[PDB]
Amino acid sequence: YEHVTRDLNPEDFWEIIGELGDGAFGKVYKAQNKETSVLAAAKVIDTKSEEELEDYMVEIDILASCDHPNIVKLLDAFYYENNLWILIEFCAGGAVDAVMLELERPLTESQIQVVCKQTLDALNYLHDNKIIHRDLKAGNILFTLDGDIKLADFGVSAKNTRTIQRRDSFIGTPYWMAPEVVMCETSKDRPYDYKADVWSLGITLIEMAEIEPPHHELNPMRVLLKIAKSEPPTLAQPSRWSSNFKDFLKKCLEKNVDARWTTSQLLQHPFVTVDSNKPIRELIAEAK
Amino acid sequence: YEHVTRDLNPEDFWEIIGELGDGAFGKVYKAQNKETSVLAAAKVIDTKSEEELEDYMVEIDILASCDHPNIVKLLDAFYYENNLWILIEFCAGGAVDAVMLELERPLTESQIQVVCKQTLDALNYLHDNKIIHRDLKAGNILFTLDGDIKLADFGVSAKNTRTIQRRDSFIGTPYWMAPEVVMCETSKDRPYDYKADVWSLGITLIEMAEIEPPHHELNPMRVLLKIAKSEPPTLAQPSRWSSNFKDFLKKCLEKNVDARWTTSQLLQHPFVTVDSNKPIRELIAEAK
Ligand SMILES: Nc1nc(Nc2ccc(S(N)(=O)=O)cc2)nn1C(=S)Nc1c(F)cccc1F
Ligand SMILES: Nc1nc(Nc2ccc(S(N)(=O)=O)cc2)nn1C(=S)Nc1c(F)cccc1F
Ligand SMILES: [Cl-]
Ligand SMILES: [Cl-]
Repeated sequence: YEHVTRDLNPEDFWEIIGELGDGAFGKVYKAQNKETSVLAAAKVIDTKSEEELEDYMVEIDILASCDHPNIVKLLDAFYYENNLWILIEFCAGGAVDAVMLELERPLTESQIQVVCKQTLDALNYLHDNKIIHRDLKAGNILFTLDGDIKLADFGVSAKNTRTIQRRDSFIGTPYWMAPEVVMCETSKDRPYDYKADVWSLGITLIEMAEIEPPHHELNPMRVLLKIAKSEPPTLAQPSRWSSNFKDFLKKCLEKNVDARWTTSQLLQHPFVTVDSNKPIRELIAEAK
Repeated sequence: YEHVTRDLNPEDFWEIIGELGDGAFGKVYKAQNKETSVLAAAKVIDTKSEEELEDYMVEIDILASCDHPNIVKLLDAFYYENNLWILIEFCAGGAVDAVMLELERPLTESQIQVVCKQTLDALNYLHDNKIIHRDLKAGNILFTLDGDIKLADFGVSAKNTRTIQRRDSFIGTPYWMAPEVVMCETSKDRPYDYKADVWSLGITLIEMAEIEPPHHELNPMRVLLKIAKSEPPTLAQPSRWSSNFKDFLKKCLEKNVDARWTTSQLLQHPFVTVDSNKPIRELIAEAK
């Protein structure tokens, strides 16, 4: 594959130092490059077969093809002895949700504004490049040593670039072509499907304000129904938060998809008019 | 591949009798099975490499996976000596546009109603199965010996089944999931993109009424702009046609995609309340 190395042992290049996490696709390791000492998160995924490699390729391609300050970069990928190894630039601060559980408190508003401003830069880049993240949450937002964030986990992301390029491809005179296809207003080019990330952004903000996401107290079987039935969630103790926080949430957490703001529109919102990460440097300093 | 035979010579099974057509992907042959005498259209596509096979796989999969009276079936596919052979059930009457050029006249209204009624059955089936044809025109509607039609050419079709199945796939509790994703109102499940076939249906009807499609007289470079700028096309000599023909066209040829009818809705329209192919049997009898 374009970005996956064959026939070489990943541990002749990368040394495992310890375990970072552990989830549904196995354990994630802290790796260190044996030549350069560069640190990595190493995902090691058991594959029963080779056809399974196709299930992980969109993620690899997104990581390898993205070049943004607030998206994690691909350092290496190996297929060796029935495992896919994915090495990702290391974010020394860990995930936002892991910090809140360690400090046993939510983020402050000024801290949320920084994460939000940078997270939004990442999403805007993704959407501009026809990528939908599809699993935005506090656990997939990582803190760097310098108090910045990077967005991670493209395991269920969609990349519409090849399908856009394929569908625009025609030959001969297209007398029969629908005007929305003529006008490049097919679903691949309209905001509609990308706006699902905007809603998840809103939920992540409440998750950062309150440690846990809305409906965390329900039987998990009820959560999808609850989202369907309910008005959009709001902050539980609204006096604690600014009008700008509350107003930003309402542009995100809007069930009418046409009325929900794009990442482009949200970048002009005063809640993200910040340019210093000092509140996050203070937070990650207390966690270190 | 799931539906493509390797290592066997297609001409040890199928005998070429002659040429049917000739287009951008080469010549199409009239083939005859050497054991059974069953007739086929044989597409023979030059491939420079094996990676190119992926470009033709969605089409093969659609043909192999569809089971409808008014869609052409896959009889065989072979990869041999750098060519992909695709064998498709033979429609002895040829394409609708080829008949109009042979007889040098358009279809009558009663003939259009039959083609339309059957073409619509095919599309409804496709859309129900998450397939967009994407190249509906009179040249891709074939007449059978019995006066029925079959829809062909899935060379640029979209099949959203695997991508729908992939995107519904989640694990753990989805607190962050947008309500339109909860409610299965993503673009894969909404009518929006499938309605592009409905518009092409409308143009094909005018093409059958008038031999050539709207704007056939323009410089080909102008046609896309003309579709963009213009109100939807209408029949050139409207006194020749029934109110039901004209009204059916307006439900199809509607620029507001939300207001354009689905194939489901169009099946209830009186223009397609027909159940005899006798007008088409009369037409194909004159062409034989
Ligand atoms: N790029 C990256 N850096 C890190 N650093 C990290 C992770 C956990 C911890 S820990 N165990 O919380 O102290 C510390 C640093 N994790 N990480 C990734 S990609 N983690 C991660 C993730 F965020 C989501 C899914 C799978 C993963 F492996
Ligand atoms: N299934 C099928 N049957 C036929 N029959 C046919 C075609 C041409 C003629 S001819 N040359 O007009 O008399 C007669 C019968 N053609 N055909 C197909 S799939 N034709 C065709 C097509 F309709 C669109 C694209 C490529 C194709 F090869
Ligand atoms: Cl982790
Ligand atoms: Cl042909």
